[PDB]
Amino acid sequence: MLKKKQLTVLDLHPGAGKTRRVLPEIVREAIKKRLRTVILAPTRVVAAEMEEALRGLPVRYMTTAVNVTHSGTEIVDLMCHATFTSRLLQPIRVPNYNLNIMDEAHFTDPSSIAARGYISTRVEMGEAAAIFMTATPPGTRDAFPDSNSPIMDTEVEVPERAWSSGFDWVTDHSGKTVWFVPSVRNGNEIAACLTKAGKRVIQLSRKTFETEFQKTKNQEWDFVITTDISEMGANFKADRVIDSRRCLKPVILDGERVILAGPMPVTHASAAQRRGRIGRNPNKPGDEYMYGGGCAETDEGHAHWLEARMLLDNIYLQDGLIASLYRPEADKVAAIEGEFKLRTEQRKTFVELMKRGDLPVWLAYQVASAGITYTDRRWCFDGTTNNTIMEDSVPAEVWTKYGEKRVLKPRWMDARVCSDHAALKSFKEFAAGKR
Ligand SMILES: COc1ccc(C)cc1NC(=O)CN
Ligand SMILES: COc1ccc(C)cc1NC(=O)CN
Repeated sequence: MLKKKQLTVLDLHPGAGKTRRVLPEIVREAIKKRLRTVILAPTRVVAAEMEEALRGLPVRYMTTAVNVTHSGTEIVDLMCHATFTSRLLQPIRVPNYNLNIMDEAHFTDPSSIAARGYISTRVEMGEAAAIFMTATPPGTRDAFPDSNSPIMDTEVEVPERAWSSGFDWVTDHSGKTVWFVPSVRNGNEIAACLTKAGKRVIQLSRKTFETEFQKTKNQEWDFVITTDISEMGANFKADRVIDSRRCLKPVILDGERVILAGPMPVTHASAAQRRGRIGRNPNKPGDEYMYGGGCAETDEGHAHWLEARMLLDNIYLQDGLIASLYRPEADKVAAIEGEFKLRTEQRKTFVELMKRGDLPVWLAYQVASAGITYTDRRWCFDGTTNNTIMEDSVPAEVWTKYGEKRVLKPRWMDARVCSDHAALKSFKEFAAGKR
């Protein structure tokens, strides 16, 4: 695996021990061979689980998620996928790692796709080796892979709204259920319905995942209601998954705005990872997977692959060369390579809008490429009437940094800035000049 110009897909089935058994063996061999190695975790939660898997091995944990005192001598780094891509974009020296290991390498967030494109390009150049660890590589067509224990798979109508009758199987269950919903707002409705029926519910989404995931260990629960973020190595002591088989797809319309289309079917990879939360214990056969729809390749034309091109166009590789997406996921976007390359100062603005600004990549790019500086929020108010953001059926309003009350009406409308109460609160703070 560890030889230059090799990219290995470690595609053992979910729960086969890729992280707890195989990874430490790879790391030991890498240190022996004096390979400068990076290990990429999808989330802080997985970063902390990896520290447990790798304990006593000399690894530099480049995250506050791990409380360890480093020796200073480590040649293995561990960081999150997004941290890798972030450091590549910034004017910070990132070592040219001899061995690049990506755990949960199916993750479809723009920074993960970009990281795979950069890494696979270095491997193609003959510069490096890589290992992509996932049960579900890009373009997998298998929603029902092998498991540690037999799974009961049932196609059934799954509620996506509060219900009064017709779904007794949902609440009659005495075990623990992980329920994949397509959005935070949809999870809120299902969660309230379950709570009203006497169930103990924990809700997980990207912004809340580290804090709320700990509740799955510290409190008794009946249901976890989660978005797709629990596809990325989240482990539960559960005996049932309920899968809507639905997701939201961010779509760029007429190069001009981003909508959250759907809900629509998940990919086969997503479905397999959702199901893969259960069947993990060879001593507990007959975990249940209840699924409410079919799969489709909804990653085609999904904004995250164009956003990944925006990131890669702005990462130095060698002279004017630009890293390609990882070949198996490269046709998910129609882009001209280099079309999003920004000059140094617009690039710094683009980076700051994504990090400090917490804006979606697409929206950060529209603002930075327009020659707007990071602190200039006039664009949050001067859009068309149809760009008016609504909050409880009234136009959303903020006090501008000038002290003027204005309707939020961004020049570029990205539905991700107002997809739920938390998102809109963050965007209101941004529009007001508060970060
Ligand atoms: C929302 O945060 C980001 C936005 C954009 C990029 C490329 C990375 C990050 N996150 C990190 O760098 C976390 N350490
Ligand atoms: C020669 O190109 C390839 C052939 C096959 C595979 C798996 C990857 C690449 N290259 C890339 O994916 C560059 N990002």
